[PDB]
Amino acid sequence: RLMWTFPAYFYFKKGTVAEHKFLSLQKGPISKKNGIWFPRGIPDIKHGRERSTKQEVKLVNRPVIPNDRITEADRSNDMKSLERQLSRTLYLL
Amino acid sequence: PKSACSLVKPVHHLVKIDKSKLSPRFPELKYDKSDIRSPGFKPKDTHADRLNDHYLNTLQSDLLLINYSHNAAVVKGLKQRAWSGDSPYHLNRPPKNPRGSKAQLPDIHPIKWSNIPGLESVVINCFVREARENQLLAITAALQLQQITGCKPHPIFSKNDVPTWKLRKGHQMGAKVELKGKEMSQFLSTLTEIVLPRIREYKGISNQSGNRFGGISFGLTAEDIKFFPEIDANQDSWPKTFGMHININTSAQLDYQARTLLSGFQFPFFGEEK
Amino acid sequence: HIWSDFTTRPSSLSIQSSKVKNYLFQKKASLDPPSISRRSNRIKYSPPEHIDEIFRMSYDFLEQRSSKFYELANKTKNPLKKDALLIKAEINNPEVQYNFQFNNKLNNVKDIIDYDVPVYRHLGKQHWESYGQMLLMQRLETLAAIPDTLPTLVPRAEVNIKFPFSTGVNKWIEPGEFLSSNVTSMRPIFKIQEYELVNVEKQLYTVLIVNPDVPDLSNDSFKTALCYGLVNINLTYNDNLIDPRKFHSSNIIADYLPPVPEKNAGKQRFVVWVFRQPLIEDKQGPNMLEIDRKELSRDDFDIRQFTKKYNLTAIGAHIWRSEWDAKVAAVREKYGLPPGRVFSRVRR
Amino acid sequence: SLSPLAQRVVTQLSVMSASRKQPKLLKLAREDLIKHQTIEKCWSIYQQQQRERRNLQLELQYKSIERSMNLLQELSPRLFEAANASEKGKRFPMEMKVPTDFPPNTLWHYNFR
Amino acid sequence: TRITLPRRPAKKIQLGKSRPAIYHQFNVKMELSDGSVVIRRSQYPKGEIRLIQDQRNNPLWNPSRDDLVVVDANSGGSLDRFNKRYSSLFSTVELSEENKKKTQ
Amino acid sequence: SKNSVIKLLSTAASGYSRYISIKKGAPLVTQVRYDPVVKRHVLFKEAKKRKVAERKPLDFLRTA
RNA sequence: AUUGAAAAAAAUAAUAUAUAUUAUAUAUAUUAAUUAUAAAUUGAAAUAUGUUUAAUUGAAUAUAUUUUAGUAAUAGAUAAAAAUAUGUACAGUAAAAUUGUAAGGAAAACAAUAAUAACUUUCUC
RNA sequence: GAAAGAAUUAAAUUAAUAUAAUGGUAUAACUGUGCGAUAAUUGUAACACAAACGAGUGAAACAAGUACGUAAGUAUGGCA
Ligand SMILES: [Mg+2]
Ligand SMILES: [Mg+2]
Ligand SMILES: [Mg+2]
Ligand SMILES: [Mg+2]
Ligand SMILES: [Mg+2]
Repeated sequence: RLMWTFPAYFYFKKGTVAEHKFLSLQKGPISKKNGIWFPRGIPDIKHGRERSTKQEVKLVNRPVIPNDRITEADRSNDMKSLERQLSRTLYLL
Repeated sequence: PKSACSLVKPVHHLVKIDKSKLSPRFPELKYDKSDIRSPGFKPKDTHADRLNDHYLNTLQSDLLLINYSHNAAVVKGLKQRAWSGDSPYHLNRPPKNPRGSKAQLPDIHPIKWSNIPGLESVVINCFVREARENQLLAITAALQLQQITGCKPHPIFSKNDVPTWKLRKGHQMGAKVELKGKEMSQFLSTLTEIVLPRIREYKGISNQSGNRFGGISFGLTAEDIKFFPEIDANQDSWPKTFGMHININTSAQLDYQARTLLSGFQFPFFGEEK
Repeated sequence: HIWSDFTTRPSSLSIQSSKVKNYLFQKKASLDPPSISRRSNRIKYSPPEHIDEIFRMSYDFLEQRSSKFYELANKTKNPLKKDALLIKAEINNPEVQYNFQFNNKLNNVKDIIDYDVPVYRHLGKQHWESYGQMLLMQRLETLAAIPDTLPTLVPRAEVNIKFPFSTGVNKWIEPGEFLSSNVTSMRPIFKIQEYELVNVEKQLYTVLIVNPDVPDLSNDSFKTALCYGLVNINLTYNDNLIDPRKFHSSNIIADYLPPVPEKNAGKQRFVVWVFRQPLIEDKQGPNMLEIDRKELSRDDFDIRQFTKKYNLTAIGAHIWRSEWDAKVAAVREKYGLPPGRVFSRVRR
Repeated sequence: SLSPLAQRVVTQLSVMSASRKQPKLLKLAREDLIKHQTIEKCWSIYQQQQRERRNLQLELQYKSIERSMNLLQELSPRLFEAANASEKGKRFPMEMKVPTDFPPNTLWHYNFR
Repeated sequence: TRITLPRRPAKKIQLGKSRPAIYHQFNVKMELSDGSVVIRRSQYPKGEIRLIQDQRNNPLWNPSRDDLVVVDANSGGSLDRFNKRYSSLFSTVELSEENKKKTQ
Repeated sequence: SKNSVIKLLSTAASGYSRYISIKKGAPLVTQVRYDPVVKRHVLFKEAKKRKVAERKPLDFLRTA
C-alpha cells in the first residue's frame, strides 16, 4: 500500500517488444473525466498508478518448479534417514 | 546582540522538560517513526530472514562454546595515565596519553551468554575517482548501489584538495550505503551465494584484514559487480560499472571472533592470520 | 476469556457503543467504521487488508496474558502490588485504550473512563506526564514561583482552575496566563485529580492561593499575601471538583479577596498550592485540624512556616498573573477595599 | 538541449527520486488504529519472549560449560588443558550452509572425499 | 573542463512530512546450481531466474564432494568448439598415448 | 571604492528617508523600518534608478 | 443527500457556521490534503456506435473528450564536503593519531577506536 | 538474567570562530536546522570606564513599532 510506483520507463526502453508485451500484460487505471461521478474519489494518477491504492504488476528456460518440503522419509516415518525433517535439527540417539 | 556569554540557569525541580512536546509546531514529528500515524512510517518485519534465523538457531551456541575460556577475566585497554603526585605541578595537570597510542582503547570482556558476537551493520563505499572529471558517474554509482542493495544511497563529496590526483573539494565523487537487519542479511547472502563464486581467482578474505576491534573489510571490482542479478538482467543499461569496498561491522570484541562468525556465514579466508 | 467477563470487572472496561464494539470485534469485513459519519466517506474508506484475523489472534494472546495477570492479582495481598498487577492486566485492552484515547479525560464520564479503576488511573497519569506536568513545571520555574514561595515541587496531582462565577464563560486557565480583574473578580474553582493510591475515606486536602509580589515600602521590597485558603477538603477519584457546594464556612480559613494590583506596581503572580494533610493510623475517621486564625497573618504570610507547622506536603500547583487595569478600582469599591496606591514609572 | 548520456543519467536519477512515485498518506480510522496498536503490542511481546527464551538457553549452556570445566580440572589436568586450549583460528565447515526455503535435488550426500 | 548537470531548486520537504523511500521490489525466485530455490526482493521485473555458476558448484565452497562438473555460458563465443571441431579423437586412449616422451 | 551609497525613501508620502551602502551590483534593496512621521513600520525603496546586475530566474516550474 | 448498507454520538487538533465575554471561549457539524504548480501532433491509459462476436460478454478496429509522460538529487529539525557572515527557537560535538579496505600509494573515500555503579519501562527464570 | 531509555563520568577549546595576535568559547560564542529577514528600527539617555581638550567605550531605565518563541523572554548588527 505504501509502495512506490514501478519505474517501467527505465526497465523497458521505448518502442521495444519487451515494453509492448509488458504494457499488454498490465491493466491501466481509471482516468478522471469531467461530467462523471466517481464515488470512491476523483482519480489522481501519476506514472500510471492511482495514488490511493496499491499497484499490482504482473510479469534451458523451463519454469522454476520448487522441490517439495516433505520427503519420502517424512511420509514413511523412517526414523533413521537423514531427511526426516529438513527444517528441524536432528540428534543421534 | 548585547553579549556572547552562554550560561544555563539552574532549576528547582527534577521534572525533565522536552520542549518538542510543549511546542504546537511540527505535530507529525511528535509521533515515533514506528507509529502508524507518522508519515515516516515504514513496515519493518515483512518476512522471515534466513541468515538471522540460522545465526540464532545454530551459530550462537557454537560460538559461545568455541570462545569459552575457563576463569577468564577482563583485559583492560590502553587508557590515559595519571601523574604521580610527587610534584605540586601535578595538581591540575591533564592526564597523560596512553602508553603506545594517542587514543584510548576499549577493554575486552570474556565471552558470555549475553555478549556473543554477531553482525551489526554493513557499509558499502563507492568512490569513483574518475568522477573528478564527470559528475554523472556519481549518479551511476548510486544507482548501482541502490540496485544491488535496495536501500537509499547517500552521496560522497570530496573533502581534500590533492593536485597530483587532480582532486578538488566540494564535488560529488560517489555514493555510500549502510545496511542493517534483513537488508544486510540479503546482501551478504547474495554476495556469498552468487557473486563471490563467480569471481575469476577468489581465495577468500585476507586473514590480516579488519580494524583491531571487530570489523572486516574487503573490496570488489567492476567485473565483480557485473555478477549481481540486477546488472546481469539488464546489461544494456550498464555500459560502465564501479567497484566498491565492503565493511562488515560486528559485535566481536576482537577480529578473529568476527572471522569465525563470517566463516559460519560462509566467507572464505586464505591468508595467514596475525 | 476473562475480558468478556464482567461479574467483578468494572463495566467501564468496555466500549459502550454497540456499533464500534461490533466493528472492532467483527468476523468478516462486512461492517463499516462508525467513526466516519458520512456514507460517502465510508464508501471511500478502505481498511487495510488482512487486519481482522490478525487482530483476533493478537486479542487472544493479550487476553491469555491478562488472565495470568488476574490470576496472580487475585492472590497478591499488598495493595500496591495488587494495583500494579491490575494495571498490567488491563493496560493492553483495546476497549480501555479506545475509551481513554477517544474520550474526555478532564470532565470524564464515569461509564467510559472511571478513575476508580487502576488502569484508567495509570493511563491518565501517563497522559498528564506527557504534556500537562511539563508545562506546569516550566511555568513555575520560569516565573520563579518555586523558590519564591516553596522550595520545590514533586507533582503528583493535576490541578485545574476556573472562574465560572465572574463572567459566565467557561475556560480552564492555562498556567502563567494573564487574567483581567473582571475575570478574576469573584472566585476560583479547583479540580484536583489524583492518580496515586490514596485512601479516599481518610485523606484530607488544603488549598492556598498566595501572591508573593505585594510591595512593601518599609524595607523597599516585596511580601506575600494569602489571597485564598481552604482546609479539610475531601476529594474522590471521580468527584473532585471543589466549589462552594463541596465545602463549608468551617473549611474557609481566609475568604477570597480578588487580585487588585496597583498602578506601576509590576506584574503580580498568584500561585495555587494543594497540600495533603497527615494521615494518622490507628484512628477512625478523617483527621481534621484546627488552624490558629489569631496567628494567621493574612497580609504578612509565611507559607513555608505554615506548611512546616501543620506538616503539609504539596502535591500540585497552578499559577496565573495579574496587572493593573481600569476595572481594579471598580473591584476595590465592590469589595470594600481602600483606593489603590499609584507608584512611579521609573525604578529609581 | 541535452546529450543522450545526460538523458540516460536523468532517467537513472529519476529512478532515484521520489517525485511522482509515492502514493497517498495512509489514514486509518480510530478503530483500525487501535487494531494495529494491538497487533504491534502482541508482536513486540512475542519477540521479547522468544529472545528471552534463547537467552535463558544460552545461560544454562554456559553454566553447564563452567560446571564441566571445573569437574575436568579437578579430575584430569591433562584433558582440562587440552580442552581449554584456544581455538583462535577456528572456521566453520564450508558446507554448513545457511538454510534455503526449498530443498535441493540431492537432499543429503552419502559419500565424501 | 568538468561536465555536470545543473542543480534545480530543491523542493522543500517539511519537518514531519518527510516519508521513507520504499522502492518497488518483486518476490523473485532464484534457483541455484542444485535444485534449491531462494526467495528474494529484487527491483528488476523478472520474477524467476536460474544460475548456471554459483555457490553450489564451486570447489572452494564444496570441498567434500568428490565429483563436481563446471560449466560456463552457452551459445556465446567459440566455447566448446575446440572439441566439436575434432570428432576423430574422443574420450583414455590419449591418456595412454601420453605415457612419456623419452627425451634427455 | 567598491561600495556605493543609496537613499532609501519611505513609501508613505512623508518625506522620510534613510541612507545605506550597497555593493556596485547588488540587487535593488527594499526594507521595512520605522517612519517617525507616521509612527509605524513602513516600506523603504530606492530613490533613484540604479544599474542592477542581471541574475537568471530560477528553474521552478520544470522547463523542457 | 444520492452512492455496495441494517436511532445519535461522548478525545487532542484542523476546517465551516453561530454567538458569550472589556476572557484568541464555547456549541453543533465533518475528519480534506500533506511532494504539487504553464508549455508535449509523435510514448501510455480510461471513456460510444457499427464489429467480429456467446443475456451477456468479449477482445479487436475507427473518431470525440479527457488523463498521464516536462521523467531532476535533500525523505533527515539533516549536524564539521561546497553554498545566506545580521534576529530568534530547537538540537548536536569537533581534531589529530591508530587499525583496515578495489584501483589507492605518505597524501582521494568509508568503517572502528574511554567506563556503566546508580534510576526508569518492558521481557524472563 | 536481558533489551530500550534517560543519561552520568573522564577527556576535549589542539578542530571551528569572516580576517593578524591575544583573551574567551562545549553551559558553547563552534556546527546543523524551522520560521524570518525582523533590532544592520525611532525620541530622551542616567551612571560609569577612559580622559588635558576634542574625541572614544559599556549601558540601566521611559516611550513607539517590528521578528522569533507554547512560555520565560531575546534582538538598538557581527565572541571581543
Ligand atoms: Mg566573529
Ligand atoms: Mg585562541
Ligand atoms: Mg577614574
Ligand atoms: Mg570628557
Ligand atoms: Mg551570532
